[PDB]
Amino acid sequence: GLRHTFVVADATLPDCPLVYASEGFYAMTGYGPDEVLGHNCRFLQGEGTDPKEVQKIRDAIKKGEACSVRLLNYRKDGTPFWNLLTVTPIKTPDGRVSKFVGVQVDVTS
Ligand SMILES: *[C@@]12=NC3=[C]C([C])=C([C])[C]=C3N([C][C]([O])[C]([O])[C]([O])[C]OP([O])([O])=O)C1=NC(=O)[N]C2=O
Repeated sequence: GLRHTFVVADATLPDCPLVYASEGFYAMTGYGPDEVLGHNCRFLQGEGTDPKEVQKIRDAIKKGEACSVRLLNYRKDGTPFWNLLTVTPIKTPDGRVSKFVGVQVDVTS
């Protein structure tokens, strides 16, 4: 299939830090687990990232609904790539959101 990555965000903490990321996420972004785990994914953003699309993610996270946006992210070396982000809320049996899982595809073509 297509080349994608995978991360898990812990919604029980107020800012949804990352608790697990697939090896492709580390290889794609240039960042390692010692600089990714425990942080919000927004470190990938930079100057050309649209504050409108970023707002669609923030609202969906606060509302506990899924979202799919096209962002401009930056590797550790500062080079830009285009990220097709899709975040999905994972809820407990009582309806509360516990984790946020996101698939990231580099659609720079
Ligand atoms: C990021 N991937 C990513 C993966 C998951 C599972 C979640 C929940 C979020 C992301 N983001 C967005 C980021 O964490 C944050 O939610 C946004 O910056 C919007 O919130 P604020 O209020 O801080 O602006 C991802 N953002 C990226 O740029 N790249 C991803 O791969």
